Amino acid sequence: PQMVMSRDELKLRCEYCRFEWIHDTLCVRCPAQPSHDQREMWLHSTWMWGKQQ
Amino acid sequence: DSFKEHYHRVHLPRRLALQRYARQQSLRNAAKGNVKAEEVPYKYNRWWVNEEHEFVHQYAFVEDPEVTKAKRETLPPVTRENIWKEPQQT
Amino acid sequence: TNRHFFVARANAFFSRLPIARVQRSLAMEAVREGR
Amino acid sequence: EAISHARRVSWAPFAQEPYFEEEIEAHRKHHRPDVYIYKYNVSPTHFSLR
Amino acid sequence: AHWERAIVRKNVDSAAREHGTGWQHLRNELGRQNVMLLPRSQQLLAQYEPLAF
Amino acid sequence: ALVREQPWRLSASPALFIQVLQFMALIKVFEPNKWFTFSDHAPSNRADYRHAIGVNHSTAFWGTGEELYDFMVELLRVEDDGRIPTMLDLCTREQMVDLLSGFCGVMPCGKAVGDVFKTITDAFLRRVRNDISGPWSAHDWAIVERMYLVTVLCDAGNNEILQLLL
Amino acid sequence: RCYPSLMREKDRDMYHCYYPYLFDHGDKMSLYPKIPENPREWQPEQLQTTYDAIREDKYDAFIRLREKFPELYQDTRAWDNPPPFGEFNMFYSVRFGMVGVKAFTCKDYDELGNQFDCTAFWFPDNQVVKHSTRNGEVGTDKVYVGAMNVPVEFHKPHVAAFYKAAGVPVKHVCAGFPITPDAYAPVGTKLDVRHFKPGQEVTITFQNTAAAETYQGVPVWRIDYKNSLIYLPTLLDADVGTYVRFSDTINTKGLTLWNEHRGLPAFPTFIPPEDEDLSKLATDECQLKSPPL
Amino acid sequence: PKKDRRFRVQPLPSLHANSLADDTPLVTTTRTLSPNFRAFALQDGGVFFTHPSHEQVMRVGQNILAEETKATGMTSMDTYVNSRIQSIIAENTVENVALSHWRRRHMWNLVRTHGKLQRHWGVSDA
Amino acid sequence: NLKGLVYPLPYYAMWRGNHNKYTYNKSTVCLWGEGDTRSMYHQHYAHAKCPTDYGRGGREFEYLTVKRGKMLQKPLPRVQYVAEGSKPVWLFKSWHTPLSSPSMWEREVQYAEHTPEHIGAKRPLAVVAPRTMHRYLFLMHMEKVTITVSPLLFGYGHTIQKAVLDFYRRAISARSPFPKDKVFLFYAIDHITPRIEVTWLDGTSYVPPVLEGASSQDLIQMVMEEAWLAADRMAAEGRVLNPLAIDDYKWDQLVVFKKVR
Amino acid sequence: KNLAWRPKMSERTLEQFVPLHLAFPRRHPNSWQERQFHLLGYVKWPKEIGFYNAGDNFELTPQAAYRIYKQNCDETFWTRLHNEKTIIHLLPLVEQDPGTNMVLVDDIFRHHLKRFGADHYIYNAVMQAAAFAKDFPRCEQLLAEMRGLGLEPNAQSYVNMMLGARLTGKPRDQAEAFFREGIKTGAISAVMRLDTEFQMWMNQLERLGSFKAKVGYLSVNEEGASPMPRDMWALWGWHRTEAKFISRKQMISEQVQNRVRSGKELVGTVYQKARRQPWAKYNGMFPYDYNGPARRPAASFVDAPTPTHNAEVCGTAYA
RNA sequence: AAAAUAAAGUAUGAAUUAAUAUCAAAAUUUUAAUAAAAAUUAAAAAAUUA
RNA sequence: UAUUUAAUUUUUAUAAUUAAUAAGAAAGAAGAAUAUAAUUUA
Ligand SMILES: [Mg+2]
Ligand SMILES: [Zn+2]
Repeated sequence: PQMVMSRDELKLRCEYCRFEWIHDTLCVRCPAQPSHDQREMWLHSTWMWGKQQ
Repeated sequence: DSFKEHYHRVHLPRRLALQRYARQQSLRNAAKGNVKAEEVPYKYNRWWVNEEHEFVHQYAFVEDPEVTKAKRETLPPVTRENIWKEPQQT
Repeated sequence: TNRHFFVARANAFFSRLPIARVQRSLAMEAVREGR
Repeated sequence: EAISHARRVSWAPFAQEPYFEEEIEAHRKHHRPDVYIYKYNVSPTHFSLR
Repeated sequence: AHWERAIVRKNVDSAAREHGTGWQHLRNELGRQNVMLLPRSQQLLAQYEPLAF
Repeated sequence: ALVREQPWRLSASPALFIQVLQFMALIKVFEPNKWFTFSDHAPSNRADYRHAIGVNHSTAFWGTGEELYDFMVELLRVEDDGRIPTMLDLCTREQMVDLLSGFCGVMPCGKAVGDVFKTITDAFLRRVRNDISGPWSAHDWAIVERMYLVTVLCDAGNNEILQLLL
Repeated sequence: RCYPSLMREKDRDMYHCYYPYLFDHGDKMSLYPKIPENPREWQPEQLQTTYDAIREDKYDAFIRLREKFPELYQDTRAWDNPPPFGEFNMFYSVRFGMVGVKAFTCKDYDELGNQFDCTAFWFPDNQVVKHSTRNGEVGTDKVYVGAMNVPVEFHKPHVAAFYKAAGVPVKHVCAGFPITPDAYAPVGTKLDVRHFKPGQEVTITFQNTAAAETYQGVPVWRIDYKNSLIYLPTLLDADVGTYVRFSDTINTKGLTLWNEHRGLPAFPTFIPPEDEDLSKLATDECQLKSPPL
Repeated sequence: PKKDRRFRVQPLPSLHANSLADDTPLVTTTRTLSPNFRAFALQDGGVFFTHPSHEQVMRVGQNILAEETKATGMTSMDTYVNSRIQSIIAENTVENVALSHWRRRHMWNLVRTHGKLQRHWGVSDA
Repeated sequence: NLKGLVYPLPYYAMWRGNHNKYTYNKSTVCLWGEGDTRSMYHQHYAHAKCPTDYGRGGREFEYLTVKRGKMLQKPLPRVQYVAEGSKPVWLFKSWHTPLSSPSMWEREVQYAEHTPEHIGAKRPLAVVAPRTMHRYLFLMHMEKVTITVSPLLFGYGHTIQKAVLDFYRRAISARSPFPKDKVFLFYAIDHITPRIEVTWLDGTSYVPPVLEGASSQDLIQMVMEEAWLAADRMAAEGRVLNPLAIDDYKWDQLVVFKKVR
Repeated sequence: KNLAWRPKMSERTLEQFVPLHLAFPRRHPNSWQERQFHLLGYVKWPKEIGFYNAGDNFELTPQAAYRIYKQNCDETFWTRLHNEKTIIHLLPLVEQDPGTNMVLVDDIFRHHLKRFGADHYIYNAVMQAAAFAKDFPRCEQLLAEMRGLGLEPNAQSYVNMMLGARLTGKPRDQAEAFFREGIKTGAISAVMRLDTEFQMWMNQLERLGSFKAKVGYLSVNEEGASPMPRDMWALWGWHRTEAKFISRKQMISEQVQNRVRSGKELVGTVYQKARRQPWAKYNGMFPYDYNGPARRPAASFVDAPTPTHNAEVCGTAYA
């Protein structure tokens, strides 16, 4: 999914676009036309302290 | 001397001591005149279906010391002819 | 490996089993079935 | 087949919502009559605290 | 100098912790009462004169 | 023999109880480490130490006196008031002394376990209190004395017995 | 593939269960969770279910269905009827091997013309010399097997002591086999060669020509139960006279060696019928041979 | 520039800003023997404390210990500790040798062998 | 990395990475419903798991368990509320059957104890009901719907009065599949808490429970659910039920999305 | 390459196993437990007033409840439900001593009757009180008074009657007649044939047998008694969202949401347009999940009268 | 890679080299240019041979 | 030659509870040497 730089650059393109949470990261999912999916870029779902700051 | 192996160096005999302390339970359940092999309840749900919808089975075996004690004491019965006089197919 | 099971050998005791005899035996069973 | 005892229609010849809330029988769970005992809900079927 | 006074202080501290306080309070209060026992002396008191400490 | 297939036999005769216990204290079974030590200055860990590359696989932890000692502790471990320990009232007084000393001597510390010590000492006192009014000899004073000595060795002095002797 | 089907523990519960899920009150099994006797320890928003039509009915169907078509559900019987101990569990049980000697080399033909190169192993006397369970822990059990009866003065004095303690006749060599408690045979048992089936696979551990080697797949070819030989379709790199530790290869890539399709072992050990005497028996009629490869 | 390995003063329970008040010292100690330390006021401005002695304190500890173990009975460690307290109260001197020594040397009383070489409280020429 | 005893079961040890090498913990790392979570309360696992049965945690999970001592096999549970000797009636439920027929939703084994004679019922009732949102009141098995309001009872703002009358406004509206001739409004003289009453082809009457603060759509919802239950209850007498024009629960439909360009 | 530590797997394969919802090795220290008790604005009361019983549930004491009643009877906020709640709270007392604890029930009864003329709430309640006090004639008298008043006896009135009928030691068929008459009336709706249904009600009562009995749920008097629940984050639900203990100003807001008209959402219905999806909500730690629950001034009692009888132990009150 | 010859050995006894403490193993960062320099974390047994 | 690895410290009755990726009386030939643990032998 296309990775936007922040929450503000998120937008809903379809009638069918929703906001959704992937573990504290805010995203947009489209059950139709999957090219619509947008991730707000943030830490990997699994990170340690030494590994990712 | 790494961390792990020093840890196990210290703690292995303590594990042994602790499971020994688990053992003495049956001993005080022995000396009092009772004799019993502490029983494990039979687990009925070992058959499952995971999220991908396929069959998963849990193998649970229970050793019987009263069987074992007899198995180390005396011979088996005579080997059936169905076994050795015919081969095992590949 | 220096262990005992691996180092020790049975050579000295081979006279207890008749290798020559058994080889000839299975040569008899070799010609009996016609190989 | 690969289907579970529940969800299996008969013995005769999921990942998206992991938890459920247990079902009371159909004719019971449509409007469910309130009955006190000393601060317990007592039905012909179930018990509860309220 | 720092190693040693670190030791002394540690001792006084633990000897106070038996009594439910620590160096951090006792330092201040010893100053406020105008007692003027050097740390080394509070250690000598703690070890050889427990009732006095 | 004395634990698994004939568990009764040790309770029956205290004589062989004290015998086994004492032979068990003579070889020192609970410090196997001094079996492997040739000089007391460099005590060997041969019994206590294993590695995963297989050093000391043979000399590694052997339960040795484990079942025996624990079991013959659990013979004295009946603290219940419904039944006092059945073997202890079967014991002659000096027998009690020598079996307490046995326990005291088996341990690597050289000090008996608390429950056992308490049980025996208290069984011995209630014997002594009864017997001292009846038939009595200078020998039985010696028994009590070498009871009190044991007691001091295990670091619980018996103020009762001491004030009986003084 | 080489992984089984993954299942997490958070997922095993009433709704994922293949057969009916059972709750354990400890004296009794019911299909309802246990209702705590102290009612004031009940949680808010929790139903206590004494009866449930949905789950009880499905169960009812299942049972009556199991009884009226026992021929269809004979597999379901595994749920309700577990196998007792001993009796060679196909998945559970592991037996001990025996100690061999690489004797000579040979050449054999199968049914068709083909030149096989066989190595012959000899099992002169195999007894069970020792039983060892380590601190009574589970799966730690060993049966020590000895080989080659040997004169009093052979070993350094400390080995002879071992055999004296045991009660076994003195052996030239020993090897331990880890086994399950059902595979025990009493100390001093004479082991035969027909402990191995002629069609099976065998794990072989010996000394290379110079560390220890293991061949895990190797099938058995032919067996002399007179001369106590055994034959393998292999050329070892080993010295003649080398002792070799034999075992059953327990599984080949997801497949158990021992099953109803393939066959069943002589489980704790082979034992001979009392009526037979090898002393009346010739070399040839004493042969046991594999099916065609 | 080397890391500091010197010993740290342990962290203490946080004060609630009621400590900013005068007349409320920030040392809070109220303990079992606290009432026994009596305060008197010297003409100097110094103070004068009256307290129990060493072995009075220790005997109080002994009473408490014995009273804790009355119910369950004394385990070996309590026996050892009571012993040591008792000795420290009566000491009159300083103890310079391992306590275990006397037991090690006297072990022959505990473990008795066969009667041939068996040892007694006097031996030679008997 | 397999040493010691290795059981013939093809791969037990595979998922923890092929070794037997720790195994002596009784404690592991747990999501909800995994082992040491035995003692914490959770709505789901409280009714879905016996808490003697919680096993080890994540990728360390028991495909194989070997324990010692005698085995205790408890007898299976016997079914409650059925007297012995009772000969039941058997039902045949198949995937062949669609979800449109009531033949899916009920008891697979039908006793004579579980058959209510209050209502005429030849076979017992169903145990599970379908769940959807009913946007419209549509004539189902109902032959009449009566709405009784006393105008003498009066007030301003949102009240149950307003809710019931709004029920009516919805039923008689243009977009309502309900036939407009079967809805009967009745003004009552004395102080009647407004009630809706639906009478079925059976002659039995249902009164939805107007709650304080009830709105229009709750009453619609209620009446339709109840209509399914009673459709079933009538089906249990043996009435022969005509198919329904509109399907609330869409069984044969897929969710369709519109196009792109 | 130890495999007990660094297994042979992809991180891609292995990252399903990193718990992002972790349960057992818990994240809430003990130090916090008390703090997060205050943040929610709860108050510690003396064991006389009430406490958190074995299921960590706050229950009022009888004789605490009756006093609260005696003070707040005429208060504007006091509703007719509060009365019957009090009457319920009195039942164990009622059963253990029917003579002197019934008079209280009648105070509540008459008082309720003159503040709100007559109701189902109050009649159900007192008739249940009489059901535990083992006066049957009082129960029938009550029921007659219901019908004479025009009050149409509720399904709970018939269950009260089966309970009274049962534990007053009267034969079956006096209860059966209550159940059947109650089912003719259209109060009780039974799905099974009458006999088996009635058996179900009876079996559900005998499990529940009363406070004085030798067997029953009500016959268990042991209560783990605590000034504060021994775990503050306990769940009634699935998620940490659904937690059992919530702030008093939230537990106000939801009470508001309940008593206000239903315009947005369904109610009294099984659908629930908005489904439970706790796993869908935000999973991540807030700063109060590191530094601990925010400090609010602890609930304090100013000028509480001196604790006379501070030596005496108060008795556990089922009395 | 077969064949021939040469390596434990008794005796004799040099040469390059040599700032060193019984030694300096592994990793990470920094420091004016490998940094066997620092600091941190760590875990290097002896002998003999290639 | 320092480090670093690989091997060895000359039969260990036996090997794996963990690290990382294992050790019983002693040195000539290990062979009385032409593959027999004596091919009968003065
Ligand atoms: Mg200085
Ligand atoms: Zn879209």
